[PDB]
Order: sequence, then C-alpha cells, then structure tokens
Amino acid sequence: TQVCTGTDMKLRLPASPETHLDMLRHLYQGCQVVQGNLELTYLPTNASLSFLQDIQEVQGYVLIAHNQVRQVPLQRLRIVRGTQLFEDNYALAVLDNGDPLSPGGLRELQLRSLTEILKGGVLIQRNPQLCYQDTILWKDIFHKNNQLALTLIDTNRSRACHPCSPMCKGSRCWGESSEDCQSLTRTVCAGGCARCKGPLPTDCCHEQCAAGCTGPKHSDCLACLHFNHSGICELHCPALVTYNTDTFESMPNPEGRYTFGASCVTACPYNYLSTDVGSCTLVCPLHNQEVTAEDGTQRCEKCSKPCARVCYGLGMEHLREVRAVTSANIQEFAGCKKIFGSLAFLPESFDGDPASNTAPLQPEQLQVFETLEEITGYLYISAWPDSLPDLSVFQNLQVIRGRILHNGAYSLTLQGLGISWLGLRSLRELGSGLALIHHNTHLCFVHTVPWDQLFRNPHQALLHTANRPEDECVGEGLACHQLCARGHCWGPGPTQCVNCSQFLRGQECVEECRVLQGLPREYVNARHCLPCHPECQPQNGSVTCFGPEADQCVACAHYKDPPFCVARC
Amino acid sequence: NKEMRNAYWEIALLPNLNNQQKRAFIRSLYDDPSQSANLLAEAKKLNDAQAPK
Ligand SMILES: *[C@@H]1O[C@H](CO)[C@@H](O[C@@H]2O[C@H](CO)[C@@H](O)[C@H](O)[C@H]2NC(C)=O)[C@H](O)[C@H]1NC(C)=O
Ligand SMILES: *[C@@H]1O[C@H](CO)[C@@H](O)[C@H](O)[C@H]1NC(C)=O
Ligand SMILES: *[C@@H]1O[C@H](CO)[C@@H](O)[C@H](O)[C@H]1NC(C)=O
Repeated sequence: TQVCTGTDMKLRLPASPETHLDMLRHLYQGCQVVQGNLELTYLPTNASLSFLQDIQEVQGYVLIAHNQVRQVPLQRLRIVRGTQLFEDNYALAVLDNGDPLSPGGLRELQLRSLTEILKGGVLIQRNPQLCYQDTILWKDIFHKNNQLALTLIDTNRSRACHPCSPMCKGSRCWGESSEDCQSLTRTVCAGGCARCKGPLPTDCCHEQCAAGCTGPKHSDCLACLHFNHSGICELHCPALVTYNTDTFESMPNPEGRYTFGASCVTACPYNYLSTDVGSCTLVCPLHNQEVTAEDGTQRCEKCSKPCARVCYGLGMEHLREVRAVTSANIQEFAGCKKIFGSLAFLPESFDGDPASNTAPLQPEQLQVFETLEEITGYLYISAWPDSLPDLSVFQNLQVIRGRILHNGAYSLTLQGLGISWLGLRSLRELGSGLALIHHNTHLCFVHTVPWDQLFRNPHQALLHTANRPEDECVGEGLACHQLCARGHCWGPGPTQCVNCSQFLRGQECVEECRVLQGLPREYVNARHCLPCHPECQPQNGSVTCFGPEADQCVACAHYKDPPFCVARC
Repeated sequence: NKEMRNAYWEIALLPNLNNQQKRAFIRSLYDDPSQSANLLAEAKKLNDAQAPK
C-alpha cells in the first residue's frame, strides 16, 4: 500500500520503548503518503531508519524530536501540507536531538526534496550537532500565502560546519554533500509564477502543481496542489452524478470519483465510509446514518425518519472530552450492541474520584458490555479489576474498527493488567491500527491468538513484550485445548477455541455428540450437537432421533399421536 | 451457555474469597464447564469458612 496513517503522540514518551522502533517500521515501511503526522521521536543512536525512504508527502506536520541518531533518511520528502500543525504553529518541528549531558544528535536535515509547505511554520531548537539550517531560504519552501509563517530557528552548536559545496546556487544547502543544495522553485520564477523548474517563462509549472514540475503540463507535477486524478492534478474530482439536460434527470458519471486525502479514487479504501457528498470519511455527518451494504461496504446516507438513538463512546458527541469509562457514564452503554466511539479503562476508572465524588467502578457493573459486538474507535485497558482473570465481559465483541486510534496508532492496547488470559473469543477483526499487549505479568494465550487473521491491512501488527513467558504457561497447562483446530484459542479449556475441531454443544467444543449414548440424546447439524425432543425414546447402539421435533424420534417414551410423541392420548 | 457466565460472576463476587482462590475456581470452571455446580458449592463453602470473625 502506497498510503498510510501517521501518529499522534507528539513529545510524549513511547509507551513501549522495547517495541517503538519496530512499531515505526511496520507503520512507514514502503509508505509514500502519510495521512496525518510523521512523528519520529526518541530514536537511539545506531537505529536503522531506511523504512522512511519512500515518503514523499506528509498531510499533517513533521516532528523530529529527542533523537540520538545522526541522520534521518527523508531525502524524498517533497511536500508537507500542514493539515494539522504542531502547537498550531509549525509544519516542521525539529527539537532536542542531542546527547543529554562520537557524540550523538542529528547532524544534517537532508530534506533535499522539500520544496512545498502549504501551511504552517518552522521550529528548530536545541540540536547541538545540527548544521546548515540557518542556511536555507525558507520563504521559497513556504507557499505564497505562507510567507509569514513563523520561523523560530536556534543556531547554537557544539561543532564548526564545513561550508556548503561550492556547487550550490547560493550558499544554501541541506548538508555538506553537493546533492544537498536547496533547489529554489517559487522565488526564482519568470513573472508572478507560482512554481517553476527554471528561469524561463516556459519553465513555469502548471497552476495545479504543488512542489515543482518537469514540464508545463498538469501531468508533469512534483505534487498535486489539490487532487491527484490518476496522474493528472485537478481542482476537484470528477463528480459522482451528472444532470442530463435531454431527460431532466441525474444519471451517475462513469468517470465519478471519491476524494481520498489528496487523491481522487474509484471506491473508498477498506475501513472508510462513502458519503453522498462524494468523499471517503471515517465518520458520517449530522442527519447521516451508517448503513452496511449486502456485501460488506459501509456508506453514509440521509435519515428518512429523524435518526434513531445511538450509543456514543468516548471521544464522541457528549463524551468527546471524556477520558475514561467510570461510574458516572457506565450506564449509557446498557445493552448497546454497537458503540460509536471508543472505550478506555484507566486506574481512575477503578479507584474513583472523591473530588467529583464519582464512585469507584465496581466489577459487576462491567456487565453492561456483555452485549457489545462492535467498537468503531479503539479499546484501551490500563487497569482491570484483579478479581477478574480475563476480559470475558467482552466475550461477544466481534470487531474493533480502529477508525479512531489511541495516540493515533493503536486500536487495541492492554498494559499493566494482571489478567491470566484474554477470553475475547468472538473477536474476528481489527479494522485498522496496531495492537499492543505488554507488561501483563500473568498473561498467557497471547501467542495462541491468530493475530494474522484479525488484521486487515499490512501496516498492522501485534507488538508485545513483558507478558508471561510462554513455556511457563505450558508448564502450568495454560495452552490450547486438545480440540482447538490448528492450536488457536483465547484461553484455557474447550470454550476458548477460534475454530472447533470436532463438534460444538452451545459454545463448548466436544469430541462426540450424544447420538449413540449420553444422558440427553442429541442429533447433529452443521457440526453442532442439538437435543432430541424430550418425548423421544433413547436407544441402545442405534440412532435416537433425526431432528428437534416430536415426529423425528425413532421411538416414543410416552404416547404416539401421529406423527408426534406426546404425553397425552 | 448462560449456566457458565452466571457461575463466573457468582465466584468473582464472593466477598470473602481472595483473588487467587477466585482464579482457581474460575480456571477450573473454564477447564470443565460441567463442574460449575460442584465448583460453585465448593467456593461457597470456603467463602463462608473465611467469613470475617
Ligand atoms: C498521482 O497518482 C499517480 C497514479 O496513481 C502516481 O503515479 C505512480 O507513482 C508511483 C511512485 O511515485 C509509481 O511507482 C507508479 O508506477 C505510478 N503509477 C502510475 C499509474 O503511473 C503519481 O506519482 C501521483 N502523484 C502525482 C504528483 O502525480
Ligand atoms: C553503534 O552504536 C553503539 C552504541 O551507542 C556505538 O558504541 C558504536 O560505535 C556504533 N557502531 C558503529 C559501527 O557505528
Ligand atoms: C436399552 O438397554 C438399557 C440398559 O441395558 C435398558 O435400560 C433400556 O430399557 C433399553 N432401551 C431400549 C429402547 O431397548
């Protein structure tokens, strides 16, 4: 996949340092367009970072902070759009990369392709080994309306810099090497030109081009200012529906497209919703209702009768601002099948808050979620009552969509918990986002889950560390039951398999049904043991009944009122 | 199926069992659900034995 979602933890320290690098790798490997922010923080001195080399565009902002590494391989980065800005100010923030009192710290920026910043400014501070930043003509990189973007640039160093290669147009470079000369694109143009590739008037770029070009065509852009319609840069995407003048009706345009990020698109990508207004979103607008197509596709549509009541999770509607699930809001989930939003359980969830007098949430109360089948956002658990050994309250939970992600990264997170197994036995999908399960000292059955089968795109993975050692779990007999197909389960015993090996009696995976023997006699159906009618007569060695009804027995225990068995005539 | 989830909550809520004990019972329950009646009584007998006095 060429496209990927960034992150959203800014200067916060990583939740799992042991996995942080590996996380980034899964996130940006081969990625070319970052929907959101590219945050690269706390990277250790010898860290291999080549997974970043394909990135050309960042929708959000770029943050390079608290790193020990000497270089960040971002030579291909062409355009940062600044859809969100760091501290609502900066499109690019390079902070505090240098040893905390041979030496480490970023040495050059080497963003030789960076020629367009649509929105926001630059902040470069406290980087003891950094060179050449004072050298760059920022106003050329800034978009025309951005000239005034604010630019706070610290220069204190702990080393002298070599001079920019004599080869550079000015004395302006992204580093020592001669490949590192800043190419100027906006300021060096013939007439009031937006972007150009050279001094000549015919070297001017197309009006729809963004960073620069290699020709006057809208098919020759280095980036699209607005939308990428299959190589062509355009103001809008070709609309979904055309009005026909010769029939006074609106038949759909076969050329119709959807606006995805900054690119036109045939249909929405996997976890996204298609709107009437022609876009791909992660949320429907007001008056709009989420509707699953007979296939699987999701869509927004207008409500015919004013939209029916719906359960809102944290981060949504009147819970937008709310941080955790507590006694104050637990009721709002009473018998919800689907939660529009997310759920977090923090320590404050479980030890209440006298300052608001919100009572500590009581284990039994967690039973409201027993019906829950779907979460559109994420699920975050950093505290869980020690009296519960697993997360079986979420036994019926099937999908976590991941349309909202904790720290813009994680769709499922379990840390510091003290549960012994998972028990999320219906969980079959993680729509998007990474999963993180760590520092749960007594936790088994992590390896036994087919994470592979649950994910949906290849930028997902399960990061895990510091749980219960695997061979410790087996010593204690905490592994998958005999009867679980392919050795996958969510926990101990035969009610925990992903797929059952033989037959199911309700939820329990069992070797044989009771066809030939056993107290209540059974018939079989789609690998499910099901009970013979109470009026049926049990058999020795032969079959007992052929279906649920009274006409399906081989003999009656009481009276025959053809074709049934009764206790009557 | 409802047989199980009740027993689970039943064991989890007994005031006088510590968590370790509650786990043992819940575990044995998940290992063989048919024993829910036997384990349930077993847990109640110990819960009453450890009643605060
Ligand atoms: C707009 O989209 C087109 C096509 O979807 C992009 O062209 C692809 O670019 C990648 C790497 O840059 C190549 O490996 C593919 O072979 C190209 N595909 C096609 C069909 O040509 C294009 O780069 C995008 N951006 C711009 C500014 O045009
Ligand atoms: C790799 O990193 C280590 C630890 O910081 C450092 O001591 C070493 O010099 C580095 N090795 C190489 C080959 O650059
Ligand atoms: C089958 O044999 C058992 C025990 O040997 C007996 O109790 C029962 O009556 C027999 N049932 C039938 C249908 O013959």
